[PDB]
Amino acid sequence: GVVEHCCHRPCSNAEFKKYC
Amino acid sequence: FEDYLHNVVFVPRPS
Amino acid sequence: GEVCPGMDIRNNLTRLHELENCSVIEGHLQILLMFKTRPEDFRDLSFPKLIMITDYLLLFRVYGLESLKDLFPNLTVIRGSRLFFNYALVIFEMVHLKELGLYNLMNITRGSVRIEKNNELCYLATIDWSRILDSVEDNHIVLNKDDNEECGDICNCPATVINGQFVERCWTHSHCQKVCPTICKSHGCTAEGLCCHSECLGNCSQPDDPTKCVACRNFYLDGRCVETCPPPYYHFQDWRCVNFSFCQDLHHKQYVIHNNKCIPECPSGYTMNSSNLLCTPCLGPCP
Amino acid sequence: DIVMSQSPSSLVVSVGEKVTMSCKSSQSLLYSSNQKNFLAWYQQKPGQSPKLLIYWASTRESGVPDRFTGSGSGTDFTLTISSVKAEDLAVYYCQQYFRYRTFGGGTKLEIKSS
Amino acid sequence: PKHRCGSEITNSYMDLC
Amino acid sequence: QVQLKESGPGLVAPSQSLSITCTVSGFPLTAYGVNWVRQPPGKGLEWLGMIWGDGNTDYNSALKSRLSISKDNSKSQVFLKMNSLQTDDTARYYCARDPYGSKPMDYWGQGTSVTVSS
Ligand SMILES: *[C@@H]1O[C@H](CO)[C@@H](O[C@@H]2O[C@H](CO)[C@@H](O[C@@H]3O[C@H](CO)[C@@H](O)[C@H](O[C@H]4O[C@H](CO)[C@@H](O)[C@H](O)[C@@H]4O)[C@@H]3O)[C@H](O)[C@H]2NC(C)=O)[C@H](O)[C@H]1NC(C)=O
Ligand SMILES: *[C@@H]1O[C@H](CO[C@@H]2O[C@@H](C)[C@@H](O)[C@@H](O)[C@@H]2O)[C@@H](O[C@@H]2O[C@H](CO)[C@@H](O[C@@H]3O[C@H](CO)[C@@H](O)[C@H](O)[C@@H]3O)[C@H](O)[C@H]2NC(C)=O)[C@H](O)[C@H]1NC(C)=O
Ligand SMILES: *[C@@H]1O[C@H](CO)[C@@H](O)[C@H](O)[C@H]1NC(C)=O
Ligand SMILES: *[C@@H]1O[C@H](CO)[C@@H](O)[C@H](O)[C@H]1NC(C)=O
Ligand SMILES: *[C@@H]1O[C@H](CO)[C@@H](O)[C@H](O)[C@H]1NC(C)=O
Repeated sequence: GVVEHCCHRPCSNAEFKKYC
Repeated sequence: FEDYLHNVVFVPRPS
Repeated sequence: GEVCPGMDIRNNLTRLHELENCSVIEGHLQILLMFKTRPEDFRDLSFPKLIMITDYLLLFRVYGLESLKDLFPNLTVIRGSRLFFNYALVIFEMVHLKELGLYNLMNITRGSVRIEKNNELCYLATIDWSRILDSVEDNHIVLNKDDNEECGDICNCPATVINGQFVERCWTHSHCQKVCPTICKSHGCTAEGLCCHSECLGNCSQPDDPTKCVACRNFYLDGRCVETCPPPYYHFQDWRCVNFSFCQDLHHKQYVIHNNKCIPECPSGYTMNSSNLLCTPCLGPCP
Repeated sequence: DIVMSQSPSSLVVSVGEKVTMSCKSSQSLLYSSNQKNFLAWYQQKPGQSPKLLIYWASTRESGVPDRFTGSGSGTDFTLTISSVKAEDLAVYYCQQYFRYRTFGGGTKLEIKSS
Repeated sequence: PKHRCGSEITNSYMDLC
Repeated sequence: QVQLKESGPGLVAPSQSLSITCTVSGFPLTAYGVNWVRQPPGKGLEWLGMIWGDGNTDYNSALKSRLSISKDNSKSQVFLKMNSLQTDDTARYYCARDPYGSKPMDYWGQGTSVTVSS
């Protein structure tokens, strides 16, 4: 999930842009 | 619930 | 009108104009993530043809949208065949939204309502969801402007009891909540109080006529509400009847036929016959 | 091709008596999707058109007296008149409407008198 | 790397995307 | 105000054709089916055929070759044509509405009498 990868765990800007 | 909303909204394909 | 599949409109408002020739959304509808929109873009925008939604409805972070009375003025039934986490209607973080205004929403066949974190949103306590939903205990309408008890809710409108208060029910300042007589059940009534046909659902244009229903209580066929799809028709999406020719075109790029229904896949224990799209019992385990 | 058959052909009876007539189908009329039988019963009084009494094996038509009761499921169905009135002198047909429509031979219900 | 939770995620989608 | 009226020639010579028109009123033909049922003198009812709302037609397996059913939705009329008549075709021909999704034949017309002789 999204919160699984970017809320529970650290998450860079480029790693976050994969979702949109 | 809010965590469930984000996991199903921010998918690469919208629908 | 026309029947369109599920939608997921976001970012741009030009994608929203895909509902201009749409009356029934055979699926869900998600309008979300519009941060640069203004109320100037919603005053002239309207989709009066939309009547029914098969699955759920989702509004999330749609800036500028102050009311839905002009966006979906004829939305009547949300069947809730497939829900958004046990919710057929989700109004989450819809800022600038002043009211719901769905003065035609008469019946949510399945699911509940989730309205949370919607600032500037009033006209919520003036809605008796028990006349729309059968399971109002599973609702969750919190963290709104109406929670502060200081909303300018002003409504002739009928008055019901929610907790321990006799409050009049109205969607907007000029739209009451239409409550039909007890004898009409969920079939809907006219403005005078005449019950619609026993196959209607929510509203109709003429009473005691299954061909004048706004929505169907069971299934829709040939412009008439029916209780079941008779042979040689099939139940599709659990709301309308189709023939074998329709279910065959959808399969050719993969629906099948089972129990007089056009379903996407055969259930566990049955395999598809390649000739007539009919699910047959497998020999031993099926692949 | 479905084939219906009723019995008896005719029967005489006095007023206020119980009457039962059958209607056998060559194929099961039970719909798997809604669990109902596609069978109807029709009454045709002398000099009149047929009248829909009971549809879906047991459901009575709006305006039908409670004396007429329809029972049965699958292939064997029966129509029962609780208290036969004098006005029940008519021919009763059973019609299946699962796939196409087929009427039965019909049972002639005559009322005794002297 | 960075932690984004709740409304911070919605703000992150609005800024980056 | 659901009504159905038949209009037949009444007398048809043997080995000719029979044309009957069912003029309906009170319901849309696009949403309701209309059956054709005849009744020989002193004999039981016999289903000839019906036409659905979309236009599809079903016929009796024994009399499919001779029967022909069409309709005009704008005129609210349903037509029946039978070919190569015989003396045993003398009967009263009805037309009945069919809410196929809900109830079977409910409203029947008074029928028209057709005699096949010389
Ligand atoms: C709103 O309109 C409806 C439509 O008439 C009205 O009637 C009620 O609708 C609900 C929703 O379908 C009915 O609940 C069903 O009851 C049956 C029989 O008990 C159950 O089997 C159903 O559950 C199964 O079927 C569902 C659909 O296939 C599945 O999704 C589900 O997982 C189960 O498999 C379902 O619970 C209810 O019976 C009717 N009531 C009547 C009297 O007809 C409803 O009352 C209206 N609500 C208002 C006006 O507030
Ligand atoms: C099997 O079903 C298809 C699809 O029918 C469509 O979906 C159903 C659920 C109903 O809502 C129908 O009302 C709907 O049309 C049938 O194909 C359709 O057939 C009709 C008439 O046979 C076509 O209508 C025509 O359209 C032209 C314009 O293109 C007009 O000029 C005509 O006057 C007439 O109205 C329709 O276009 C057609 N649609 C498609 C996608 O093919 C199909 O006929 C049916 N099969 C059988 C055997 O009945
Ligand atoms: C939004 O629509 C405009 C045209 O009105 C188009 O130029 C732009 O690329 C669209 N952007 C997105 C993200 O859809
Ligand atoms: C909707 O119908 C109108 C009819 O004139 C047509 O011009 C338009 O292109 C249609 N739009 C869509 C999205 O189908
Ligand atoms: C219900 O249907 C009638 C007839 O189309 C329409 O006039 C009315 O606005 C609809 N809504 C309500 C709440 O009556």
